[PDB]
Amino acid sequence: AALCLTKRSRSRKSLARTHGFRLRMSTTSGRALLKRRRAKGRKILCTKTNPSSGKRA
Amino acid sequence: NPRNNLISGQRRCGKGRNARGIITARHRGGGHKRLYRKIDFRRNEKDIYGKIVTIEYDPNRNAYICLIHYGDGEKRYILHPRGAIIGDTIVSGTEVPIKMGNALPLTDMPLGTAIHNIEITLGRGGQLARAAGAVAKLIAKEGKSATLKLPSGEVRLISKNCSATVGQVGNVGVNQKRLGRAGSKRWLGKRPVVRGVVMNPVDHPHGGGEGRAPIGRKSPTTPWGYPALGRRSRKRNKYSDNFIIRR
Amino acid sequence: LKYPRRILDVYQILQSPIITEAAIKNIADENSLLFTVDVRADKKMIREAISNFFGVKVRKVNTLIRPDGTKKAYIMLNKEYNASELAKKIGI
RNA sequence: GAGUUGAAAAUAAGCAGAGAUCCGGAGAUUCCCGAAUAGGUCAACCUUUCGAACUUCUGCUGAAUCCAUGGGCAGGCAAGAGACAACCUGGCGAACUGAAACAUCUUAGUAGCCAGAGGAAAAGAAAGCAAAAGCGAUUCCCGUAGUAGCGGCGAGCGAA
RNA sequence: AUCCCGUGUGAAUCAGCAAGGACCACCUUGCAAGGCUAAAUACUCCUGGGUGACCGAUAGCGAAGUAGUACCGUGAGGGA
RNA sequence: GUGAAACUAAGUGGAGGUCCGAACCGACUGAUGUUGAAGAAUCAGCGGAUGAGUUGUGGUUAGGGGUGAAAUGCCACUCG
RNA sequence: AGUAACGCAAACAUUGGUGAGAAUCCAAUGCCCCGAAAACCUAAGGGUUCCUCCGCAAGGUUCGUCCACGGAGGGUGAGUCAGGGCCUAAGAUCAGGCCGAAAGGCGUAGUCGAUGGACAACAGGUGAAUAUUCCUGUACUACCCCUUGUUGGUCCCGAGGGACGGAGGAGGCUAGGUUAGCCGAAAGAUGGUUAUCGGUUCAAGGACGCAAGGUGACCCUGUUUUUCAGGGUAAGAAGGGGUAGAGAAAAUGCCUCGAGCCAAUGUUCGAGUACCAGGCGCUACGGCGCUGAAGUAACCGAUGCCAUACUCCCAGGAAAAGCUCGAACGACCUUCAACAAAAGGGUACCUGUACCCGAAACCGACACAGGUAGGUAGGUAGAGAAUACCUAGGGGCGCGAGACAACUCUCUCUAAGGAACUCGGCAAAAUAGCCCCGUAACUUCGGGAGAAGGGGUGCCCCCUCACAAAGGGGGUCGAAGUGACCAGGCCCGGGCGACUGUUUACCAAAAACACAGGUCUCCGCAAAGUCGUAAGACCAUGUAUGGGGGCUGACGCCUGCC
Repeated sequence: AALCLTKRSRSRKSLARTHGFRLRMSTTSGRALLKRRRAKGRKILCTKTNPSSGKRA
Repeated sequence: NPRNNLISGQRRCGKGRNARGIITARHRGGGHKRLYRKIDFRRNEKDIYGKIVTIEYDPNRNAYICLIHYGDGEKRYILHPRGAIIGDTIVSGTEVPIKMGNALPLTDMPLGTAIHNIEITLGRGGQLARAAGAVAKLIAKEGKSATLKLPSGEVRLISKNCSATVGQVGNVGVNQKRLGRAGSKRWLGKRPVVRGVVMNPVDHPHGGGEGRAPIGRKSPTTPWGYPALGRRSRKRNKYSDNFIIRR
Repeated sequence: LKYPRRILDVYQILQSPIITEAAIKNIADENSLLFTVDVRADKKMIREAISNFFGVKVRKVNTLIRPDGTKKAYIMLNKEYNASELAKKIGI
């Protein structure tokens, strides 16, 4: 059997369909969350992925 | 001949139960895909003959269905009655004589006849008495109504200009086809139902304590509080078309 | 009208050659040479910007992204043109 | 008016006593995402008939229906969308608490949520107060006053 | 009582109607069922000046360096 | 074997919520381990293993709720 | 307190090398471990951990010259592989439309959305890090140009097709394996011996074609109907083709022609002036350079292909585009414009590509005795993917060395007895594979059942031989013959639950839940019931032989009184 571990190896595409910027901007509630993120000063207001490339580092 | 291009394809997915996603028609899920059969309830081609070539098993029904051709180039499915000889010819119409398998409006026929597929008003597809042996009889007619004894022990005066497929609908032997494999209930997309005594008081009103709990309430109730014996769930003023309940 | 996929300031579509030893291996062994281009570039826009500014028929344009962000382009010229005689003129 | 190419030294080349660097006013550019707006999108990408999409305005043609309406086509520096800490207005709107419990009441029309809008908003020019004497739109402060009251006439609430 | 709404009934124009704390009579006051208006007024994400019986790196903004940063959480968010 | 039935040797067939047993799924007993190698495991056996199966990927129901072959179980090591 | 521990009990040891310093880094030789992996590749995730050089401040449960660590530089090459430029499922967003304090809820067209459908590349070499991507060979897609014809063509529309289940076993073969033949080498200090050791490889694709495989319709004759021998039919296959109705295609009805058809496999080209054992010449001793033999046959035999092939069953098995065919109606362009081909050339869209991926790099805070979809499945013994030992390939588990106290833990044996221990045979011990004999009470006649119980088993001879398994008789050893691993303990009663299953992730797997079956009761479709202020949705694209809800729980006898 497995352990009581919660996060696993789910694709970042499906994590970006739920917690990404689009479903965060498709509601009044989620854009109010982005009022609180931009009002606080977070450098990364979402946790996303990209349809083209991985990372520029 | 399977894949008739009349099986009509796309459906709502299986034996669904989701309105907004909440369980609202309980104990559903499982089984095959069960692709439906778009059959011809309201026969829109009157006074043209049509043979019977195939008795196909509809998984959506309790009975069978049958593939009927025409003299013109078409294919339909209809509910075949008891006594569907292979190759026999059925024909809808207004003055077509009475045969086990054809359709006609409810006026041009005698009284005291076995009919399965009747209409409750004009224009609809087909409503009443279309199960695997559901047979409706006719008591005598009236000016614009017709007292019809449908297979519940229930009579109903109805609009006389309604289509009706005369015949006793077949596959009666599902009264005795036992489900004795005991997991064949799950093959029909029917999950097991839990019982009200063995639940908790947050779930069912008969959530008990120690032991096999007696029913406790003054009446055996549903899981939403209404009494589940004798309490007729019917609006007091809808139609007043039924003569006597007779039940 | 013949539109490209994106209008991308064609006199800046190439940035710099690559002067590693493996690039000279690609010159002497492949008749190819190495350029660094921006990410917004094509196998149709770079390939046109070689047959015009240089004057050489280019055979293929094998591109790749590099994880520091910028894009790397192996351009292979035709058999008729040596990459060594056309790379010493630039300074390789 | 004398040195400069940010922090930030060094190096390579410049720019400058026909006035550089810098400061100030007005302009220009502003890739991509984001109202994001050609269409899709898993934001900063893809596909592209390279497009202010949609609503509103203007103009032509003008369905079922004669006039209409809907639609389509076109024009337009083109009006709106989005953002905004707190105050303000409008709507939904509690509960812990106090009453030594608690339901009327209080906390409280407060918090919170949504919408809108300006540097203020709301209100505002008497079908008003007052009392036989008189005042002259609204708002705010001191006061009357913790008064008259209201209230399981409890806890409290409290004007004019 | 005054003021505003839900259902239903449903007036009068100045010789009138409404208010003056149920209501009636007299007097007094005003003219609803149409709109618009600056000022005094409340506040700080700020800006420009002047101050401080305010702090001095466990304080003062969470933050005197990468500060809402490293780090934690799937996320809301928490947070040096 | 009788004019047909009722029924039976013998092959052929491969049904099963069949049996033994691997992967796989699950956790019955015992020992160990309890500042553990591990916030639930190791070792020795154990139950199912063609099904009311198991699992990947993309989804769905969201807290006066969901879901539950029903234990107050589970809903991100948190659930009257 | 300088105490426990240093993360399995696969195991290391020595000689050299590097250095200031070596159990730990490197090299060699033995030894040992996994080997349905502790091997290789890819999905996810991670994000630079990959490679050269330099360093040993911190990290590595020790050290360190080493490193998944620090610094500098480099590395991921696609028309064919995987996604997008194509299509849709679940689902989401939903123009208008209905509803609703707001936010928004319902819902149609439409658009997204792979885990699916459609579409074109394989072999050898290169290489500190890349290979279906770079080089060379042969290919294949999608458009343009070059030659013949056509005046209409494209899209929308009409249709076929795409297009689909589970189980079962039998064929025909390939992939692999073993043996033999062939080729090269070999004296491996031992009694004998060459009986020994290594190769015996080749893909995609282009052409030709299929039987002793399946399918091809009916009847008789011979045989076990069957493989085949023989006659007749004018439809009886894959397939085409005419018509008839409002009928272009299609569909339906009628008529006619066709004895063959289908697909893995196969021969040749690709394909040898490749690959390859070996020897030949120098070592920075890490490898390069020249030349090169045979490259066949048979037995097994796949879990891979034929193959969505047949047979059986109910629980009845996605959609759309690509593709093919086609009239009217509708939008646009028209002659060197459009369409269909035949050879030959030209052209080749974005992203992913490193590395780990049965893990030190992912998820468990750890370089954590745990978890993670999928693919390849060698030899011997075995029915086998278990097991035991091994080839390939990869490791020796990141603290060691002494000693051989008590005591804990993981194992082995134990005189005599055999449960006397104990809450309780808990745990251990014992049985164990294949064949033959034999098997009771009871029963729902299905079972119990592998009941129980007993015997043989290794290896050499012979003969009978279905002439492969196998049988009998004989001899031979050992105390012991499925001699290791592996591999049922059973019976007699009773209580409960009929049963297989499900249940408290992390103290309860049960007698609890469910179940097939029974009964009551509600429901006539604008149904009942459920969620939502509402619109509406499930019910249900179903219709009382159906859909809720209550209780009981197969089956057999019944279920009394109020």
